[PDB]
Amino acid sequence: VQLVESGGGLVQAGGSLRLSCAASGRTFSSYGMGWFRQAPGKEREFVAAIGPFGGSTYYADSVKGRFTISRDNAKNTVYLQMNSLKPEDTAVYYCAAGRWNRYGFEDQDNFDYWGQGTQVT
Amino acid sequence: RPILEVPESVTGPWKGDVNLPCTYDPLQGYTQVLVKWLVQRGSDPVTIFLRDSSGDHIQQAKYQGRLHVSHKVPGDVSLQLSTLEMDDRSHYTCEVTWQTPDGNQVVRDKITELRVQK
Repeated sequence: VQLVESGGGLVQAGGSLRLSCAASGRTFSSYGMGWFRQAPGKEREFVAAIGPFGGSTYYADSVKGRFTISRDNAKNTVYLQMNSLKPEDTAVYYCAAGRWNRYGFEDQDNFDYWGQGTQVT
Repeated sequence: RPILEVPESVTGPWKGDVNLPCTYDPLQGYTQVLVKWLVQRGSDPVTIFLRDSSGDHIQQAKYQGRLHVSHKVPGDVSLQLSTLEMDDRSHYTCEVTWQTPDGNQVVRDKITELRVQK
């Protein structure tokens, strides 16, 4: 029904943010969750995803090692812990939900619900 | 793309038949090479059905003789389960693998919840 992100702002390079997406409406423990980002004038790119049920995680090559994704099923919330922030990470970040299980988590068409986004600079 | 069309949930009648729809639009240059249906068991999905180059295979003992997967229409790999039991209630995953015009393989999967109505 609704996804609401939060935690974005201006951060010194090499710093840290914790991004958070609060989901409302279903048992999202059965939904795969992803984070996507779109820098100004550039296309929406996959950042991270975590699958339903077990906590299987997937990362884009750009953010690997620096970024981690986690989920609090009781709170219906997915977190994106952003560490060692290169300046290229400046973009709007979006959370999204889909009913994929272990595959297709980078295909934007595979996500039924989207958030508004939050700016990270 | 490609994207599987699978309902969020399905209710079937106890001891009757149920169809778990799973369909997709066949893409030019995409060759379907594998179909799997899985049932979720905690954190892990378990393959109950496989269609490959040798045909159809029912794996997990709980499903022998009462599981059929559609095959007549390209892009329709819906799972039909007969004599639905209470313990068939679970999340089920439809998984399709294709070969692409670029020689690569692509997999897609989608989850449905099966509920059994007395």
